Amino acid sequence: PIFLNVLEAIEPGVVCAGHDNNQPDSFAALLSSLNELGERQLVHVVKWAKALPGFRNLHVDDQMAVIQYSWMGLMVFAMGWRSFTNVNSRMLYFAPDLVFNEYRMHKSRMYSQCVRMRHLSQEFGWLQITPQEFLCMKALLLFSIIPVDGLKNQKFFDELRMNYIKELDRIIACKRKNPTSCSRRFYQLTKLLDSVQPIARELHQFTFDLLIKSHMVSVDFPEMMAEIISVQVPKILSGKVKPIYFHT
Ligand SMILES: N[C@@H](Cc1cc(I)c(Oc2ccc(O)c(I)c2)c(I)c1)C(=O)O
Ligand SMILES: N[C@@H](Cc1cc(I)c(Oc2ccc(O)c(I)c2)c(I)c1)C(=O)O
Ligand SMILES: C[C@]12CCC(=O)C[C@@H]1CC[C@@H]1[C@@H]2CC[C@]2(C)[C@@H](O)CC[C@@H]12
Repeated sequence: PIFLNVLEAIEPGVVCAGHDNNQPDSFAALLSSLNELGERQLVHVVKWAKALPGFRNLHVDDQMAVIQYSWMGLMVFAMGWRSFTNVNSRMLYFAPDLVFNEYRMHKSRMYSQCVRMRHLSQEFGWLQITPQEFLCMKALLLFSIIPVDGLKNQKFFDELRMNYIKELDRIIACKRKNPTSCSRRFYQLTKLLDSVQPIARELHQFTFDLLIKSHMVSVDFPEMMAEIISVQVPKILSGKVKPIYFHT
């Protein structure tokens, strides 16, 4: 189908972080690389979003809003996928040049968060998530977080989102044969998507605090990276911007 072709086509390619694996794994060096990777990934996310069906129909302000609020969840989701299809979730495959092993997970001073990220990665396994489900779920994540007071034009966003959820449906009901597994599959996926929010929330908090102490730990934050984390992220940690959960 058309929709499925677009998603597969606009799917971003490999992206390096530019990490110098020749230097010892120090906290400053590791995170500074993750921020750079984030900055770079942000560029591919914006283009990816613009090329998304119906995205260019939202108010220009909302387009930048939804992107600045869910960039974390998206990247984290895609990261788990790579880790799953690249190294069987054994390690966090952030980038071909920035892979995290047990040691690095500790050195990054955010081991626990990595554990959850890996749990998310492994999820792609037991749930036998197909490439089609992944693409659709990831896109649906773009419309998974907005301000409590709605966007510039909620009416459209609600319909755009609704139209993306129906896609997930068609996808889910494009191979099934029974009414049981089909209705259950939707439950499993919607749950998987919701499990992403909690993780992104911890990373949002961590990066925020890291930015504030950036100069005290010698960690560098790219331009756009520091501008979003100091303006958009705070809105989420303060409760002004909240994620959209399928379940309670
Ligand atoms: N020119 C591109 C799209 C493109 C459009 C815009 I407005 C951009 O501005 C920013 C700057 C910082 C941010 O955090 C965000 I989100 C967006 C960028 I960077 C790229 C294309 O045509 O694919
Ligand atoms: N289901 C179709 C693709 C299809 C996907 C989506 I997201 C749609 O949502 C809207 C709604 C209002 C808009 O202005 C725009 I632009 C898109 C529609 I309408 C159709 C296919 O598979 O060919
Ligand atoms: C989104 C990124 C970078 C892109 C990716 O593959 C997932 C990964 C998850 C951890 C993020 C990192 C970007 C930089 C952050 C936000 C650090 O400041 C702390 C947590 C890091």
